[PDB]
Amino acid sequence: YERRAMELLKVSKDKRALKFIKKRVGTHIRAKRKREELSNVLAAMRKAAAK
Amino acid sequence: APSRNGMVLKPHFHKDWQRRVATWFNQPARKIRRRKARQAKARRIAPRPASGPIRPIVRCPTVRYHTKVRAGRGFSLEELRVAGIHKKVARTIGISVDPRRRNKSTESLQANVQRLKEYRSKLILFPRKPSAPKKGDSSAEELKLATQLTGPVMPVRNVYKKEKARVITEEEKNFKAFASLRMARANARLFGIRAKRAKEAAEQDV
Amino acid sequence: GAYKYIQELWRKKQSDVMRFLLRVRCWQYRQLSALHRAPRPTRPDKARRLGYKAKQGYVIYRIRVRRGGRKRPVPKGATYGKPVHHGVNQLKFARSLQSVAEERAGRHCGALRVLNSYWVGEDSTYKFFEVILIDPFHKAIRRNPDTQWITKPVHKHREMRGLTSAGRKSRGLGKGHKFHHTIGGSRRAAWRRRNTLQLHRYR
Amino acid sequence: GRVIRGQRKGAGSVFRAHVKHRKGAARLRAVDFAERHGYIKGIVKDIIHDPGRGAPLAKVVFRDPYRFKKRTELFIAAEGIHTGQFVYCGKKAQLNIGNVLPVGTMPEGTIVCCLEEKPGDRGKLARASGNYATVISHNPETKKTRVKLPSGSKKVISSANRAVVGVVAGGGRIDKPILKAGRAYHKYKAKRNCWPRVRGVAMNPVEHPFGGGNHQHIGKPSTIRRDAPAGRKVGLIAARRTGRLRGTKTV
Amino acid sequence: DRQTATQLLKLAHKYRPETKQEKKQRLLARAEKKAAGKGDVPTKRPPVLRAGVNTVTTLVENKKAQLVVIAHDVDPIELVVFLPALCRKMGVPYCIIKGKARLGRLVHRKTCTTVAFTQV
RNA sequence: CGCGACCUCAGAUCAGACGUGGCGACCCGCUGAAUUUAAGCAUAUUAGUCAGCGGAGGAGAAGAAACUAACCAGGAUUCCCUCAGUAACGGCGAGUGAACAGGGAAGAGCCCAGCGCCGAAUCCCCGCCCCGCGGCGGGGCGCGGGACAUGUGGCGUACGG
RNA sequence: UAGCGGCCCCCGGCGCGCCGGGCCCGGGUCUUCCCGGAGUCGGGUUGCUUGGGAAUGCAGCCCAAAGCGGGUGGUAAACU
RNA sequence: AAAGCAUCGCGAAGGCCCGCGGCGGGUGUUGACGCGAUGUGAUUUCUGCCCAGUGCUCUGAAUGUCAAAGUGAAGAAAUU
Ligand SMILES: [K+]
Ligand SMILES: [K+]
Ligand SMILES: [K+]
Ligand SMILES: [K+]
Ligand SMILES: [K+]
Ligand SMILES: [Mg+2]
Ligand SMILES: [Mg+2]
Ligand SMILES: [Mg+2]
Ligand SMILES: [Mg+2]
Ligand SMILES: [Mg+2]
Ligand SMILES: [Mg+2]
Ligand SMILES: [Mg+2]
Ligand SMILES: [Mg+2]
Ligand SMILES: [Mg+2]
Ligand SMILES: [Mg+2]
Ligand SMILES: [Mg+2]
Ligand SMILES: [Mg+2]
Ligand SMILES: [Mg+2]
Ligand SMILES: [Mg+2]
Ligand SMILES: [Mg+2]
Ligand SMILES: [Mg+2]
Ligand SMILES: [Mg+2]
Ligand SMILES: [Mg+2]
Ligand SMILES: [Mg+2]
Ligand SMILES: [Mg+2]
Ligand SMILES: [Mg+2]
Ligand SMILES: [Mg+2]
Ligand SMILES: [Mg+2]
Ligand SMILES: [Mg+2]
Ligand SMILES: [Mg+2]
Ligand SMILES: [Mg+2]
Ligand SMILES: [Mg+2]
Ligand SMILES: [Mg+2]
Ligand SMILES: [Mg+2]
Ligand SMILES: [Mg+2]
Ligand SMILES: [Mg+2]
Ligand SMILES: [Mg+2]
Ligand SMILES: [Mg+2]
Ligand SMILES: [Mg+2]
Ligand SMILES: [Mg+2]
Ligand SMILES: [Mg+2]
Ligand SMILES: [Mg+2]
Ligand SMILES: [Mg+2]
Ligand SMILES: [Mg+2]
Ligand SMILES: [Mg+2]
Ligand SMILES: [Mg+2]
Repeated sequence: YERRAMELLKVSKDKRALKFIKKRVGTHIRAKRKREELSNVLAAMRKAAAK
Repeated sequence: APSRNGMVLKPHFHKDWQRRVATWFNQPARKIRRRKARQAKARRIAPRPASGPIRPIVRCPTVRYHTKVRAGRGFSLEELRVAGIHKKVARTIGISVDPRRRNKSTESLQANVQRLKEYRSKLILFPRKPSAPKKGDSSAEELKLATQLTGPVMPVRNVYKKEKARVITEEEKNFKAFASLRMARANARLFGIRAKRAKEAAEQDV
Repeated sequence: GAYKYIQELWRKKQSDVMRFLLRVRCWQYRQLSALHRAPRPTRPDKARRLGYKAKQGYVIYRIRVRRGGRKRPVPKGATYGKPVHHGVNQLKFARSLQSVAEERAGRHCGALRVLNSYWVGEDSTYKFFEVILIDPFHKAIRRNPDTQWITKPVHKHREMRGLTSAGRKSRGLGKGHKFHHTIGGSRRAAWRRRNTLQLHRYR
Repeated sequence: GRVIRGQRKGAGSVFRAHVKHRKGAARLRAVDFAERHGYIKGIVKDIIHDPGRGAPLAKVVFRDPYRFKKRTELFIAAEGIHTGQFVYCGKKAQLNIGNVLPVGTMPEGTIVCCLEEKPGDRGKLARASGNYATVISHNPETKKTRVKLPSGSKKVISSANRAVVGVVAGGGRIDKPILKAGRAYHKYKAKRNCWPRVRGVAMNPVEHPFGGGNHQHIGKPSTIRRDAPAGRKVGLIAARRTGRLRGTKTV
Repeated sequence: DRQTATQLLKLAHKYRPETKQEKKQRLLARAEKKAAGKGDVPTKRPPVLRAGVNTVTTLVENKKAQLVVIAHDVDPIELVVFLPALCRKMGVPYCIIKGKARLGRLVHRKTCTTVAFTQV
């Protein structure tokens, strides 16, 4: 589920990623924290790819 | 069936209550048994106080009882730290310790810190070895003064400060108590919607 | 140390590494008997945090329990009552399958004391638990003051009286507004106190 | 109501089969190396009556391939076999009455009996007296064979399924009118407790859906749904049609 | 491979942990001999292998392990499945060898998940 | 081929131990009705009660906050008085129904895993001798055995260390 | 029967009295380091339960965590 | 009841039935000349018309209805 969420975040479907993670992890507050840290690893991957 | 004027009553007697009825015929026997245990414990622990270790002053919570104080479970770690008593040592010398309690205000902390210090002066400490005393109370102090202190140790009493009569000033006569309460309630009730509106106009103007 | 990593790895149960290990283990456990003594704890980290020690007198038993609810065992689904009590399916047991697993291990080994149990795998029909058992008469157990408590007779069949971690979870114990049902020690204790008519001598 | 007669039968009890004097399980020889790659010879030592069964059974003795020991096998007797006759079982056995061959090696139109439903099940199809199966076609690519069963159904089976060449002995048994209730009594006394049969309309409502009435009558359609619960599923279960079957059988 | 592992065990044999009986000999001898002269001689504890996954894991994290050898047949494999990656991250060389029982024989035990060199 | 190590298993009338069954007033874990009330009756009530099953002890269970509160705050559990037939639940019908504060009885606090450091510093069994000595053991010894690095023990646990 | 009545025998805790023995540092200040229990919490849904009422507790199934996090704050939800 | 007659289901991953449960058990040491379910009631001679109703059964290209899960859209989210 963390992989599909990252796929949605990569197409910039942030709303869809949040609605997906909420169904999987449960609460809205747990969903934001998860989505946020998955954004960081995607951002981390972009930096590594650039370098 | 109701008859004429009466109260509508709903007695809670629809279960097998007769099977669970606690009678109190052993109440005199229970009181005797508790008394003998108290006396037996006091003889065993003499000359230590019969009631038990000293308890702190605490203020009862809620608006119904915050005007009264009572005995707490035990002295907080901050109170013992200020008084200079190690938390492990406090139990042996008859001081109750409650690590859960936290001191929100300094008035309560100083009240119990003073209580601990005044207790420490009143304490007579027998040496572990009667022949050899190190830092214990004086032989004379132990020989005569030591006796079992009955009743709570340093009972916690509600102290009321007397306020002498005085001339009423002009300001006090002009103070509107009713309007101060009525406006204070409205200020608290409308504080948020006022912060919203005042903020809302801020970006409206800017 | 190593245990912290094993603890973190076991939290990643849908990772590729752990998905493989759980599946291959669950297949293996499905090929054994319902009650089977394990040579050693499958999860050394989880075992020792639950009370296990690598010393003689501690044993592990793997228990397999069927998953699902509790069908009402009435003949032909007839309950002979009012419609409120006509339910036969969609009924749930009051205790957990982990509690049932401890009860099975405890009943089989009546000479041992159930300490705790932990999950090790599941499939559609079975859940696998590893119960830590202690032999209360081994000298390594009786001569250790930290474990001398389990040797006392009051701790006989803790799993059958709801005193293990898994067992006590179903009792409704706890502190606070939520756990008012069991003020006094148990739901039965609270009910007795609240339904007992206190008739004093002077009324 | 109470539990109806059809529902009591499943509990076993008085409805269990009478197997005291039955001679054994009439089955083919267990498949092994010899009957996979060549053939094995056996001799018919006796042809015996099995109580409750209209078909005779044949005691056939084969040598054991791996141990010095004789193996006795109880076969369904193909009509025409006689005591002292050698019968051969295997892939390389010849097409003779009483021989056992895989249906793959049989030519199309072969008449067989005691045919395996699955490869190695030792014979399940066309075992009653006077019944047989016909080999229709083969599919050498898929290793499959089409057969026609006594009911008229056509079934696709593996070509490794073995069968006995010929028809089951004892045919024509149903031609004789039983005539007497006593002959029917003796017939089922060797089978199971299923006779005589009381009509449901002659019972009371408590014990059959058709019971009751001031006249004897079903009162409800006899045709009943396939999903009807046990205790209700009586009469014509899932009938596609009812009435004198006029013309030919369809599908 | 076979010849490297044989070479690895040849060096690791020189740093096998003292048996309890061997340690007792060392002690009585050290206690009695140092009693005659000056007892206070801590000197240097000689280098020795470090065994156990917990002991090795801390050594890797502190970068105190010069070489880590892990058995390939640890079960459950969770006990060491992180170890090759951890050694790579801290930049300490690690080798997987055949047989936890082979490692256990070094430390006079039945098995051993891993051993580590710190000093030689 | 074989010889070894480990792992996972198995057998024994193997050496030494342990469980079973009873009683069941009170206690713990399950399961669990209907009579009855509702002037009928199905939710409700009876009732988480009777019956059924399992497990204990002289008590049991509970228990040192993932607590209560919203105050100038209290401070493990259990029991009593009160809260209170109340807040609340309810064909909002019949009926049902706690808690917190307050006053008392009693009062007691703690230990691991983890995280680290200490040369496994730890434990069980066996043999011998010396002493208290109905087996309770203390120590000494043994190039005795085993457990144990898939982690024993000392220190340390949210009050910090 | 009464009696801080007598005598005899047995049993147990305490009180001081060599030993068989073991065991033996603590507190404060400062700097630095360390710090936590997962198919669990939580979410959905089902059934039971509760005074707990847009769900008090329990269990099944499915989903399935985090670490300035997590739980609670008696009306569902977002923000603070 | 009965022989006789007729109808119905089923080729075993099956029909019919049992069972709280184990894909446990009966038929079944069985296999359509068999098992299971009904009606009628030996033989003789016949068994007409009705498929509108109610059953049962077949069919599912496709329209009309049709739950949970899922998918979409709006919303801060619940939710719609
Ligand atoms: K009828
Ligand atoms: K749930
Ligand atoms: K069957
Ligand atoms: K019609
Ligand atoms: K019709
Ligand atoms: Mg008191
Ligand atoms: Mg062992
Ligand atoms: Mg009933
Ligand atoms: Mg229950
Ligand atoms: Mg207890
Ligand atoms: Mg307890
Ligand atoms: Mg409670
Ligand atoms: Mg009451
Ligand atoms: Mg009936
Ligand atoms: Mg009969
Ligand atoms: Mg008939
Ligand atoms: Mg009849
Ligand atoms: Mg009649
Ligand atoms: Mg009927
Ligand atoms: Mg008639
Ligand atoms: Mg009729
Ligand atoms: Mg009519
Ligand atoms: Mg023996
Ligand atoms: Mg018993
Ligand atoms: Mg009595
Ligand atoms: Mg009534
Ligand atoms: Mg009446
Ligand atoms: Mg009535
Ligand atoms: Mg109830
Ligand atoms: Mg009862
Ligand atoms: Mg007893
Ligand atoms: Mg008690
Ligand atoms: Mg705590
Ligand atoms: Mg309280
Ligand atoms: Mg009142
Ligand atoms: Mg409710
Ligand atoms: Mg009630
Ligand atoms: Mg209170
Ligand atoms: Mg440790
Ligand atoms: Mg007298
Ligand atoms: Mg918080
Ligand atoms: Mg809030
Ligand atoms: Mg006729
Ligand atoms: Mg008819
Ligand atoms: Mg007609
Ligand atoms: Mg016409």
